[PDB]
Amino acid sequence: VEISALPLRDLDYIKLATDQFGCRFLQKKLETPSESNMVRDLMYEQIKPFFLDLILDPFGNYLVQKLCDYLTAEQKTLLIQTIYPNVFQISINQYGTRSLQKIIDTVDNEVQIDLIIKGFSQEFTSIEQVVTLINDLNGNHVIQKCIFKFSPSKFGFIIDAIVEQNNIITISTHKHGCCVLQKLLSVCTLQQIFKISVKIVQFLPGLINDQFGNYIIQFLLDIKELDFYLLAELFNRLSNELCQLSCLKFSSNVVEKFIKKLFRIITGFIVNNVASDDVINASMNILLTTIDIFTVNLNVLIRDNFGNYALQTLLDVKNYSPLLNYGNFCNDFSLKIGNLIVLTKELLPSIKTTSYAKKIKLKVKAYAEAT
RNA sequence: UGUAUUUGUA
Repeated sequence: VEISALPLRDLDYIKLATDQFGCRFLQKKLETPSESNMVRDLMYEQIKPFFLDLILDPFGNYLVQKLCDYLTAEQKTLLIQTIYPNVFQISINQYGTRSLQKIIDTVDNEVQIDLIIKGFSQEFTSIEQVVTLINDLNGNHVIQKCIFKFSPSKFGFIIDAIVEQNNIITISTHKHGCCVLQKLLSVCTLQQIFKISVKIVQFLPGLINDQFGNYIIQFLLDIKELDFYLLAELFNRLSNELCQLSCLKFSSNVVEKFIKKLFRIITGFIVNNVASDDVINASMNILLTTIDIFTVNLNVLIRDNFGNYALQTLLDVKNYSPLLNYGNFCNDFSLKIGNLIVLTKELLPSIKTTSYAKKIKLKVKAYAEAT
């Protein structure tokens, strides 16, 4: 009110910074073209010893963020030089996370990025602390910002934290961690995906029927570059428990996605008469083996609250109609799937009670109409 | 008959 009458040279910037209306006033001044540079430079010299304090402040964080839109490269580098050792403390802070996201979002150069990355390194931030950040209500937004803003060549501290011991569990089975991990996997390098997948496969039993972990397995199954090993690797680890996994709430979805993936690979090959040959040969043997397992365990699966979905997915002629040495396979498939259909039809009166009997009957009928 | 989305910081 009378503050606006004073010359900028005489303002008490640190006091204004932590005050709501003082802070709004400074932001307006930064948005004032005639005075922007001068208020920026004057403010900067007075508030620089308090960079960390302001970043964490309920009102100061708004000033710091605004400042990011106006700071010179020199000014921003000095700011980052001041606070990089404190990135953990900042990231878990409800105000700090907003400040740091903005800072990352407006980096000028590689020097600034490397300083930030240095702060997240083990010199200043422990692996345990990085895991905490990944799962933290506030911190996970900072990790995600790094993931989308920085080159994957900088992802070292994140990869290291994930693959350490059993941290893959701690992260994949967490509400926030599961989402962060998917973001990471969508942009990181193939070799970085491999290192994480090794750990995911190693701890598969603690992931496959987890409420969040199951989404991670499914995410891997959508990465085509993993086909050459992931299919066989997953099936080798799980084949003996395939029926039980099919009958559980969360893992049943993983089974369905796995089966649909097998169908899509094999049919895509046949349409072209596209995945590599070895991916295709592997898929054929697993599908046939899967049909055998579902055939043996048909009585449990058709009756189970979750298993019936996996069964229906395997039975759906929409998934495999082109399938009705590709010559020998297509012949073996038609035989095994036809046998499963007739066994299913025989069982229909035994599940008359269930609400999904008609759906299974329709699929049986659809098979007949196609053959 | 079947699963996740955090942030409306003044």
